[PDB]
Amino acid sequence: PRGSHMQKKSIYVAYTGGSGHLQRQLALMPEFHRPEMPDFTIHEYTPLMDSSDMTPEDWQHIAEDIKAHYDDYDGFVILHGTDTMAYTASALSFMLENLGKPVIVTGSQIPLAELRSDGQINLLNALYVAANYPINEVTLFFNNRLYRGNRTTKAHADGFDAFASPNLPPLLEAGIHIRRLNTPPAPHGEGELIVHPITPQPIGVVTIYPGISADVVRNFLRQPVKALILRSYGVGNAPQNKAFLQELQEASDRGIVVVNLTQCMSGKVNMALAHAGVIGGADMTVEATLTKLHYLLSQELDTETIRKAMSQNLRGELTPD
Amino acid sequence: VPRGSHMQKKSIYVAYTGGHLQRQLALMPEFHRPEMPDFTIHEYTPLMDSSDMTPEDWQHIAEDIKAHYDDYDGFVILHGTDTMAYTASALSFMLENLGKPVIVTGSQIPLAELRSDGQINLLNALYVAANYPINEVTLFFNNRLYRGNRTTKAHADGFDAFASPNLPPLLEAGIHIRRLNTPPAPHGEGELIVHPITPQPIGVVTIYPGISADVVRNFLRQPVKALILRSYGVGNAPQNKAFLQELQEASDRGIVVVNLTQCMSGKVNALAHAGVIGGADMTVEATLTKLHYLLSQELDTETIRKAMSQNLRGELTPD
Amino acid sequence: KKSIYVAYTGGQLALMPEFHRPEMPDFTIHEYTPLMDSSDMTPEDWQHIAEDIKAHYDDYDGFVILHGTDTMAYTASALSFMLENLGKPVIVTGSQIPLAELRSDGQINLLNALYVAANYPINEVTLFFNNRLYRGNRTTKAHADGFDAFASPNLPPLLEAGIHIRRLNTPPAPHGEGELIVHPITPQPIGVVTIYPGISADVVRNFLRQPVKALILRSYGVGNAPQNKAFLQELQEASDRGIVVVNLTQCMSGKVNMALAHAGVIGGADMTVEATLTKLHYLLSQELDTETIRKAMSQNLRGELTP
Amino acid sequence: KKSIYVAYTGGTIGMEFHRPEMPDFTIHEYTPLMDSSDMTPEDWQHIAEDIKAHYDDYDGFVILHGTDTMAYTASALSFMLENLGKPVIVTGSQIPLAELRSDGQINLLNALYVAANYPINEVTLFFNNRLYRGNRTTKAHADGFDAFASPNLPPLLEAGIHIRRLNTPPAPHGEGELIVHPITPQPIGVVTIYPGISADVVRNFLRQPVKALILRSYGVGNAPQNKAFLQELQEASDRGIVVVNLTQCMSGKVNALAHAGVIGGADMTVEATLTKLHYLLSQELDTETIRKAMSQNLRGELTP
Ligand SMILES: NC(=O)C[C@H](N)C(=O)O
Ligand SMILES: NC(=O)C[C@H](N)C(=O)O
Ligand SMILES: NC(=O)C[C@H](N)C(=O)O
Ligand SMILES: NC(=O)C[C@H](N)C(=O)O
Ligand SMILES: N[C@@H](CC(=O)O)C(=O)O
Ligand SMILES: N[C@@H](CC(=O)O)C(=O)O
Ligand SMILES: N[C@@H](CC(=O)O)C(=O)O
Ligand SMILES: [Cl-]
Ligand SMILES: [Cl-]
Ligand SMILES: [Cl-]
Ligand SMILES: [Cl-]
Repeated sequence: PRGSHMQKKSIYVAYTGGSGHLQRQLALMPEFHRPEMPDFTIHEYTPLMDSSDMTPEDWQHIAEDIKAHYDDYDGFVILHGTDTMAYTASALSFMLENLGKPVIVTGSQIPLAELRSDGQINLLNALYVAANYPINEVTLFFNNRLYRGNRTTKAHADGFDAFASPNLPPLLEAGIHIRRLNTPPAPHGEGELIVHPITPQPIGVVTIYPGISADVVRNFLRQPVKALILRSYGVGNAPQNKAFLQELQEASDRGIVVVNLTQCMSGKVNMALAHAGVIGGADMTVEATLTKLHYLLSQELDTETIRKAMSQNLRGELTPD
Repeated sequence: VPRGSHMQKKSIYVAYTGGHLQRQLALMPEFHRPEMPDFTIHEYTPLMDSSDMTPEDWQHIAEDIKAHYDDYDGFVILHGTDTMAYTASALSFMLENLGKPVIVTGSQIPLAELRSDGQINLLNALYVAANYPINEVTLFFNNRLYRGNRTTKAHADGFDAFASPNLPPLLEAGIHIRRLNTPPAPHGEGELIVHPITPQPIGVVTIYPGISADVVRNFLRQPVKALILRSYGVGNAPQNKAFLQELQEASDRGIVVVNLTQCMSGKVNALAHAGVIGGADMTVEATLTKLHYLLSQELDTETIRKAMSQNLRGELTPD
Repeated sequence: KKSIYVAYTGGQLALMPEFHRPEMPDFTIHEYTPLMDSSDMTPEDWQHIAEDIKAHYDDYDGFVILHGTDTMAYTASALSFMLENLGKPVIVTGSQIPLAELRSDGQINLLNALYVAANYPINEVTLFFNNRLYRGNRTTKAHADGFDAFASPNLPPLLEAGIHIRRLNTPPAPHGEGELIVHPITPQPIGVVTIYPGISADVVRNFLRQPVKALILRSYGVGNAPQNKAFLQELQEASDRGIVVVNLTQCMSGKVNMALAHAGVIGGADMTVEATLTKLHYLLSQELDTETIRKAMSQNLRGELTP
Repeated sequence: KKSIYVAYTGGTIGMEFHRPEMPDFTIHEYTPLMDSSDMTPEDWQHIAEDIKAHYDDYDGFVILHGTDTMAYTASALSFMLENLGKPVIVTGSQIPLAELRSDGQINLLNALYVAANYPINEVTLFFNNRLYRGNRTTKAHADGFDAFASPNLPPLLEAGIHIRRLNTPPAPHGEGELIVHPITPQPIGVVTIYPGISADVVRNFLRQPVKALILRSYGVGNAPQNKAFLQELQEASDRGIVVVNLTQCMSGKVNALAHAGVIGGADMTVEATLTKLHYLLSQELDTETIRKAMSQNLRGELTP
């Protein structure tokens, strides 16, 4: 949407990490205080966190912070470390039902306090976008592009273009003008914001590679697994090993949700593993699939319902057949 | 990329590992023109879907190249796409004193099917092997020749299936074949030496929020001599004491722990004090195969750790 | 089983068994006489092709135009305007390497064009190259030596080919329903002026002799030229004499957003030179007054510009 | 501590910096300040002579410039400056520094930082985290922050968390005292080849006022073989006019027209070719020497 510019918006900034130094730095930067910029309020988290140290509880914290302040602001910017920004953006998309205001995750590759920082520009753009292009999704702003949150990954560890959306175009691109792209809408509810709990869930993340043993699937099966993510080859292939397919069939028998993804940057799983109870994850990222599992396992649903929900497009994270 | 002489008719050996072909090729005139090298196809028995490959299969192919080395001018390895990058990476370490091209290629669509990329990937690989005899294990796909141990299958559904995220291509094909100025890998001299491999239990942990110290403990049970960590960004992992202790325990037991980025591109830069070795800008495919190579040698733990961070074959960018 | 007409205009198949496979549509090839290097094409050649499609329209399910790459984007662009109410796909394609030469891309672009025309029909003049289908009047030859020879700078492709073929969510062109209309053209003198440091009023003055009905300006950025008083006056003198003067960007991508406007100059939005030139040949060939032509140039007729 | 000279010539940009990691810098605001769309070749001269005056007293040079003709200026400076021993970096912004979301501050900060810490002794163009060879650039994207491209050459340097020099082959590079070549007005035409072009266009440029003609031809340098066209081109060369054939395409290399006197410009941009012509026409060289020099790699502008 191209939102109206008639009244001065108020944006809430959840400074999660990524004391008082940010807020003072922004005070000192005139760009942030111009007439064309929305008003904003910073909530600095205590303690501030390196995003590498994040757990699902942290997603919950942030979602509760949004719900607390929802009626009081026009939009939300989540300032976050880059390392797991994509996991947080993906988690929020599932947790937040009936979301009728923009939530934009952003941050920087270089600290605001350093030289050549991208923080100023990413945060300025996020605020301006949240105020003027109020897309009702959890999104991620980086390097002049706004992405669907649950479509992103950090693709480039050293680049300012750190984030990609390998299976979906950006929602918006910033140049001389801000351009909205033809990207199709996610499913949308109606009424007041509902936060669905995401709790800790033991989920294993198996990379498929030559020489991987059945012992891996057997080892996960011992306890730390209610779900298992397979990063398989290409369009979702794995070794045809009888013991391997046995241990997977066994897993699904014990009520473990086994989800097949591609280890590739882009592409779509096309489903043998299906006969072993494995569910296809279509073109979902690991970040979307991990958080979607956390979401569903923490909800009031049985194993069959979770399995079916995993291949369904819930929030724009997957492209239906 | 050397621009090799055209003056005489080359002979290329084709290892058809998997991924009827010979009859199809007999039936395609382009493969038999005067400008094309002569070629000889060894069809493997059985043919393999590359998804079913194990390190033993890398060994088999390396022995195949060694057996036929003196007899041909170059080698094209026809291979399934799913694990092409692991095979290409494995060969780069296993072959030392490589004085002839070895080019891995295949297709996203079968030669028999409609709209196949097989004809053009194989035609180009043969032509390149004959005329641009780069002495490395390379991977040809979709008009680019890549350093093998720099590749991954990045695009599951695209004809541009392979990328080389941390190194430009060695060569690009258009109206003209253009060799790029990518710096050369380290090179030995004399007859080809195959460094063999034997099975090595290696874990691949992905770092993701909520991952516990009980994960590293789990790998430390029976099936692990090395652990690869797919860490965040420039090599970051949870810094909680339980996690860092499990890692130090692992290294105290002689497990080689190597820190990579889970990101498509970039370079890894705490964990060090816990015995974790940085894998710089290496792919999982390079790192996994490098470990298979190094662990199969009679090398002490300290030597393997050191060698992991060293550029042995062009797979990493030194400081 | 679909049947595709192939116009081989210039820019063997029996010796390749893939083309005759059961999955392929039926196709017929008409070899043109003479066969032409696309560098040699005149606007009348666009007419010959348009009329050839017209003759064959009712009897085939789609159309493939085999064409040299040098001016393929001009032909695609022209056909888009000349064909109105198009109800079947017309796909222009070719090769960077001659079919007779090694490593040729000709066979695979043709097979793809045939397959796509049959199985994923899009009722527009399109250009297929290197696994992508582009809107014809958004194209240019951007890469003289590459197999990815063509780009569509201001519009995503309409379709992409991998293991599967995927239609993209690219916004449709304004599309008329009804009987196919084929608009003939007649020769029109049009000049193309590139804006560059040290350009003189003389250039614009020269075109104002006797050989010009329209002038295309390839100006800087979003449509700027030096503010030289003599230059501006020559441009005003151009429009006074009924010459249609259209401002484009010389840049590969972007949108003109304009003075020149005071001098009678019309903004061409994000139109390529190829779309602008052919659109001018189209409009000038009709029974339209100068003011109606000037208005229509800035309107989106066939998906060639973004309003 | 390094000291960088900044020539503020004008442009969009003008319509952390003093922190301890930054080099010292001095800004000279030109009078008048110019929209780069208004630039004439004599303005290249004023800039080259400004760099000449300040050369000895600074470690690097940053040229602040409008984007519309930045690539023409960068290209010109590369020919006019010979034996360059310090970095000259041209940059600017798509959004005025006064406007919101401006790229001005970050392009300038980067250009200053790069000139000081990663010096490359070439006329370069810095934009959107990349440093390009000046005479290989074009403004490719009118509306984008990634405004500039270098279609036939990779960038020389890229900035991320770290700044890295890339393995781009160096330009031919003279050692010795800096030589600054003045230029003088030269009438040059630029002809685009397109279907339905007439011999009259070439005939008109042969009216009185042209010393050179640049052809933007198809593909690898083709044009229609119209007898009248080919004859007018030949007449132009007979009159001593330098006719150079370029590709109208964004990338690639030019490879009867030759029989008509036309010189192949290889993979040179229009910007490089035009300015190279201004340079060579301004020196005291035979038409034949000029014709030969046009196809030679003088400053890294073409691939031999
Ligand atoms: N973010 C992603 O999931 C990228 C890729 N599919 C991976 O397995 O890591
Ligand atoms: N091939 C690769 O290693 C890509 C990426 N670094 C990953 O962890 O999967
Ligand atoms: N095809 C094009 O028109 C590209 C660009 N606008 C040019 O002036 O050449
Ligand atoms: N800068 C350039 O020269 C791009 C392209 N060769 C053109 O003719 O416009
Ligand atoms: N490791 C840091 C990187 C950063 O954002 O500065 C984080 O993601 O929290
Ligand atoms: N799964 C197949 C894919 C292919 O190459 O066709 C393989 O890797 O062998
Ligand atoms: N010069 C040729 C190039 C080709 O298409 O093969 C043409 O455009 O007609
Ligand atoms: Cl990176
Ligand atoms: Cl893909
Ligand atoms: Cl090219
Ligand atoms: Cl643009």
